[PDB]
Amino acid sequence: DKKASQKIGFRLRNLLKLPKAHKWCIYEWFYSNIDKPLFEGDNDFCVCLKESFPNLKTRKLTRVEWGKIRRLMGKPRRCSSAFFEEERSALKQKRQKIRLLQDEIPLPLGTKVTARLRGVHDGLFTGQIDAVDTLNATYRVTFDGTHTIPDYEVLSN
Amino acid sequence: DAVEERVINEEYKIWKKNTPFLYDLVMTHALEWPSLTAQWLPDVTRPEGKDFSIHRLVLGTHTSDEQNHLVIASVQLPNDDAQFDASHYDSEKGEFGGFGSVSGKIEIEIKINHEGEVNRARYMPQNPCIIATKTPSSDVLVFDYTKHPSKPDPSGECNPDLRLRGHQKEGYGLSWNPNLSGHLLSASDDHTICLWDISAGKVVDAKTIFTGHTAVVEDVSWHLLHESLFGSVADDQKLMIWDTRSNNTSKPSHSVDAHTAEVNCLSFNPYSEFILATGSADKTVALWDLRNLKLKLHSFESHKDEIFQVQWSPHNETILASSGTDRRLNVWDLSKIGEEQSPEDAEDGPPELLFIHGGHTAKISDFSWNPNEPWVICSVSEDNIMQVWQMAENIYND
Amino acid sequence: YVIKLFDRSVDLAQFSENTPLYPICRAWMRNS
Repeated sequence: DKKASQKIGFRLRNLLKLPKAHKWCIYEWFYSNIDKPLFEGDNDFCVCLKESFPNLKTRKLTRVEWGKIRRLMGKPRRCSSAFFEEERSALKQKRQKIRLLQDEIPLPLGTKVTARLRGVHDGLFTGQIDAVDTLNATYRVTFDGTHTIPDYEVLSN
Repeated sequence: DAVEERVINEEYKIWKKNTPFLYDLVMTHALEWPSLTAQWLPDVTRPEGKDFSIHRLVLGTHTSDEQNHLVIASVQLPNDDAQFDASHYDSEKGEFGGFGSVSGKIEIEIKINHEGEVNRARYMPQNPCIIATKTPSSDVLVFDYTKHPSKPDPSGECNPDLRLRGHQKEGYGLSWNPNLSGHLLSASDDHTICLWDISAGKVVDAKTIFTGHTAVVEDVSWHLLHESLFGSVADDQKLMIWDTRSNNTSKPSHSVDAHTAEVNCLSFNPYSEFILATGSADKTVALWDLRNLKLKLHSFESHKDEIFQVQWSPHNETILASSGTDRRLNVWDLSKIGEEQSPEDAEDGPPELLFIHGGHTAKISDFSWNPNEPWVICSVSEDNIMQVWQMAENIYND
Repeated sequence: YVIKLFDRSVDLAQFSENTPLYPICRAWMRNS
């Protein structure tokens, strides 16, 4: 009963104590406030689905059907290092686009936050926005010391 | 550390966003401990009237301050009648990351107690119940997993079915002879290759030890069509070809300087008698013809760090994959080597680079092609992730 | 059954010993 719950925790603690595994958890689920819109909406595939397959209302199809769709959309680029670089600086422009937008995009963040901190410490820790700074698009975060953090590494609440 | 991890994070989230153009199938699972080894068992269960088939994977653990295990896990893979949402990587609503087989969760079926980390684990072709394992104590261990309990003894005690001796140091190279039952090769840090004929107490001394290398012997593989032939690669930057019929086991039949740095892995083509590949710490994959090893047929250069594993596709003579510490798994099409490509395309790599898997967040220790589901690959990485994935059919067709 | 593990908490009572770690990591990473 509680023996089982405890054994589940032993398994969880063994993954999380490993720092590479620990950072994978950040990569998989941790999206800051400004990045959530950039990733949680429709992707280009879902956009193209909606626009060039307007009578397709289901989203549960077979590999073959999915294949017929992707062959209509043409061959993708190989995920080169150049490709990720072009995608990375597109992400930098999408961020500023969201930024100067300050109408269901996130509001600018005494807001309690979860922030990425590195070096000695290396988790996501809670704290307060001590100071906002639209200059370098950063926040001062005081942790439950004070650090200047990019906005794409700060999550509200 | 911040600059490297910001690039990795964004490039990983970018990859997820793009995963619907690139995969017929992507499944992300988190192991308790990272695995250094991964291999598809050859059996598949195809239940009557289901949209999934059942596959089995040989994995192991890598942990220093807990007990280790040889692991047999189960995977449910979709077939052609399976309907799933391929339109986006799900990470919130399911039990694996990505899209594909609803039922496609990895399940631990058997954990067997092991002496330290599982450096490598391979099943015997002539009897897939028999897995050989490479230990840090330098022994090679043999298990029939059907004769061990599903739950391992918590005392942690390792009781191999056979214990193969001959090495004085640990290693990673392991290869069963696909045309002679029970003939196993092993490559070790002790500079030696060890041979056993386990169709021979529970301890077995090596039948034969080959001593040509002068540094860590990284990898060894049997030739897949010639029962006497096998290859080896070592930290002496050499590829060596050995004939078990020869009376001299201190000198190979052939010995070429293969790369400009350590050579980590090799693999023979399952369709050609003459073709093989090596991967190197020099970030290269080299192609070789046995009829003249005096220089590479071809060098595949797109990797950005040490390559630690290469495997031919079991379904396609001209398809080859390689894996490295650059966190990438590359798939090559040999038939595309001289091809013309657009200047648009050339920025992403040579025409023989078929596909780049950017799904892994750390170094990839090992991967296996599925022998029953063409183009499906299982790959494991040092951050505990095990990914089961399949490149978009769109990519390897026209 | 809620535990604290490295500045984040997770109720492991909704899971079982057979649950794979992927969905448990998610609950560990999610917030309020």
